[PDB]
Amino acid sequence: GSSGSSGPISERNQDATVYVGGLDEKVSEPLLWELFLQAGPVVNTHMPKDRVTGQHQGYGFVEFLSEEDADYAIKIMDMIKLYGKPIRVNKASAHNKNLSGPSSG
Repeated sequence: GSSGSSGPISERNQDATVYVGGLDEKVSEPLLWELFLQAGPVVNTHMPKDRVTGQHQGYGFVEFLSEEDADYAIKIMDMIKLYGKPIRVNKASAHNKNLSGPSSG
């Protein structure tokens, strides 16, 4: 399998990490991990926490082994209703799309 074709590294990456905004109170980091395994090999997850109630701040992150696995997770998990509440998904190096156009010249 392709995961064996190169050695591991400690370094974190914002293109191999996806951002997920609009999370429900029932969402957790272990949920995001196991849910995003459908796109590709998940390595790590992050959900920032509130300083008074300790709950998540309504957004999270999922990190893949490679950028091509993250770019596909953004294709299959965006505008979807996790627990009946719509999530927005993109690269953790970006926020939202600024330009658009046709599929060919």
